[PDB]
Amino acid sequence: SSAVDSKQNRTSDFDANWKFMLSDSVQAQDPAFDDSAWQQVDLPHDYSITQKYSQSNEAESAYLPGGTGWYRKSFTIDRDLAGKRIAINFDGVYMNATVWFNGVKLGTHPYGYSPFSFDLTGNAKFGGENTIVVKVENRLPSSRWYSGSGIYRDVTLTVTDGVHVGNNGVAIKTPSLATQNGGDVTMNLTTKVANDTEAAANITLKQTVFPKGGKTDAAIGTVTTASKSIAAGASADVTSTITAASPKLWSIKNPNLYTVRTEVLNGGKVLDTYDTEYGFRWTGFDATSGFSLNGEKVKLKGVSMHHDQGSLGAVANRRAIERQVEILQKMGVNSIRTTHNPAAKALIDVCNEKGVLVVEEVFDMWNRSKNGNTEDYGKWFGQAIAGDNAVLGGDKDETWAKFDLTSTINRDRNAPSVIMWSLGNEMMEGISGSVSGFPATSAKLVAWTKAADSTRPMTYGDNKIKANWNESNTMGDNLTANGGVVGTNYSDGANYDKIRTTHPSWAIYGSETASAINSRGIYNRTTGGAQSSDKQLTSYDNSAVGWGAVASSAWYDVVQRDFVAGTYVWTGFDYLGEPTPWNGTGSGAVGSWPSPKNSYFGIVDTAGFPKDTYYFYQSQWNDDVHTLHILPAWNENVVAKGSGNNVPVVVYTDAAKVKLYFTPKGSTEKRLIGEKSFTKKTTAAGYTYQVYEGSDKDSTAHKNMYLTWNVPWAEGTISAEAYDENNRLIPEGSTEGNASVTTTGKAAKLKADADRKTITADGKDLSYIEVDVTDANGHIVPDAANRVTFDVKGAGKLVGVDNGSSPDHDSYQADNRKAFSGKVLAIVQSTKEAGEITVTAKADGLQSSTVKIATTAVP
Ligand SMILES: [Ca+2]
Ligand SMILES: [Ca+2]
Repeated sequence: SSAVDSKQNRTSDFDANWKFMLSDSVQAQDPAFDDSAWQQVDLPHDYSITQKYSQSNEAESAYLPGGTGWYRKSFTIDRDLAGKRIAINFDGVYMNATVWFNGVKLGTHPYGYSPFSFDLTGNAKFGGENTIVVKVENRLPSSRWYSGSGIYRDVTLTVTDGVHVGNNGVAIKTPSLATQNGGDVTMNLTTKVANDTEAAANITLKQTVFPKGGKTDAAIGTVTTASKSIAAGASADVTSTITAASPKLWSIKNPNLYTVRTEVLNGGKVLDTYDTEYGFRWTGFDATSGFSLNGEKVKLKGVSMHHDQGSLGAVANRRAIERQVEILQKMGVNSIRTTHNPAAKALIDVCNEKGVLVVEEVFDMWNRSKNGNTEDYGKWFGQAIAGDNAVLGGDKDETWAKFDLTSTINRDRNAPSVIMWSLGNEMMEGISGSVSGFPATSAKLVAWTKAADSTRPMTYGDNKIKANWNESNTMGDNLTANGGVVGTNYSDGANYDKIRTTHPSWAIYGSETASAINSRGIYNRTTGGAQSSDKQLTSYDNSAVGWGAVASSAWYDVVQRDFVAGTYVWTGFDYLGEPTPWNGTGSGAVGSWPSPKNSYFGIVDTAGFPKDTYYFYQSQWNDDVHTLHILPAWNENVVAKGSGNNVPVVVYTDAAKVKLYFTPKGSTEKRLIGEKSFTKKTTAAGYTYQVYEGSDKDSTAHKNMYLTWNVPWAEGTISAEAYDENNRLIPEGSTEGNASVTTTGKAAKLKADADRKTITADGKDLSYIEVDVTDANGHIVPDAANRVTFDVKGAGKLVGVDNGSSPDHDSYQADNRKAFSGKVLAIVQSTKEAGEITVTAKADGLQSSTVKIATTAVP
């Protein structure tokens, strides 16, 4: 049905018009197979997210099954592509993929998170029908979190001349950028050029550096290489040097991007044009003062993020990924750790574009499986690639670990947002057997990485450093000896200091921190940290796992110490699976079924709705915004009254002074409860933070990074006024967060809002419709759980509904879902023809709400 011709881009979108079927028995690799009855889907696609929860599955992977899925796509290849090279590129398939083309088996790929490709040229039927087939075998159990199943990332097709730049074939280095910044910058490039024709070729390269999206006349540097002869069927590595004239640096505030264009010439005619995205920047990790970007000290205010996208499952939709980054940026995040596996390229694209530093992790476990997951990557880590396996992307001369590592580095080596390669996470946690071989495995991975990309330091997240394991010491030394950075998981202040004293050569950071566990909007108790009867957790920041720490504690220990370059809070968003403290590593329901099925670690829930601690972090991290946030909500049936009718009231703010007022119900006269002022601390490197040092300060130091009042319960409004350092009042309404909580009536109406009122009509783009359950005056009912039904009309489709509630087993693909803590989310996707999307949210006894979304055709 689809068509491939000579007028398409060198690399083109191949997502459309696939056939899919779930089956553990069918054998559909033959072109003549009858798939006319199969379901038609556009990639990316997750076939785990549509199946039912089952008690016989595992809690850590969200009780959802995997299974064997088949993808088939029939397409014509035009006559005029004969003599051209064709390859198919997968950015990710989870997992155990097998690829046939026209009935011929090309190879396999085990790992579910690394990119790979296959050459199709040798089996292509030029001027005829062709059939690509992908078998996906996600056998449970393979994951400590929800993985999803299928082709959950973009697929592309690459068509080139016989002489062409190789796949991911250009490497860029600027080794003297730190001292050349502002003048001429030396660029050293290495380009892989393949000659896949029957004749020798004498090729030259013309390479040009110019602003992304601009014209070549705005170039700041160019080189043409001397002619190099490349025999038929051979390849050459062509080195070149470009002097770039005062390039604009890439930074968090100004992520300036450039296109580095390579043209392959033979006989004066351009045979192939290959572009790579680039940014000029350098980093540094100092053992005493931490991280710097472009010579400026910067604190790594980071979060860990799993790959899935909430109700969409594992599908790496670009808008969903971008919305995650946007919400994190508003919190003050400047860095993401891709725990614990390579990101989708789309995430790398967004971070390049938006100015977010990426610590890209490649592996969770190494050669030993975790948590009884007999099908995880540890089964493949140390195995070799079969001689008849034509899979492409990385080095094939050793093990899958080396393949998937180098394949990820090859894809992202030029991305300015990527600052570190993380080689593993808690590699010796949750396993069986001796750990004595792990230093040598670590040193092996370090050697591969240094040879694959010398420009970035490598790292990992080790939680055994705080246990002072001999192996962790040996591995941290080898990291340091190779220019790497040591990441410690779940250290506290005392252990940070112990590392600094015991291993003074190490540059360290908190690779995984906090792991606080909270639900959104739960206030009838201030305690947590363990299973409850209502399958939810308090929203107060008094709840964390036994090996973790509350948010204020894990940040207080980091912000004080300049030698702790930063933190990667677990996690920025909730993710499916690992529903700790209702977690389960084997099969069976945890607690009363239906059991919690997604995480509680997230600062933001799966639907993108922030929890209260979001604004604590925002008060600590976001220097472009003022925060003023109050918890709890002020309804009697949701507050936690200690005897005396006192409710603990917490204020998250970056202001210098806060005055707390109470206005009795229907009074319009506010009465002052009291004021508190923060003390400004300044570290040796120049970082600043605020702590409360009043006479009534909390006995626990880190809890003084915010403000607490005891307020007797009474119907009305709790409001707050913020003042800056000069005592000028911070204007009301200009702060982020709830500066006032009011006793609400019962639910009366719905309030729907599309985050983007116009989206692209490409069948991919999304609009997120946040719906609130409010009373007659528009106040969100804090505990409302009304079932909301979504009617979607026009040039769009409902693709997900969500509320973030872990024990809610209602289908993500239904048109209805209960609200949780007053909110529910609908996700609509455009079609491929412009028009209008009409979405109506309704519920029994409530006033409906309607949003309209325009969709614009692709230019
Ligand atoms: Ca398991
Ligand atoms: Ca601020």
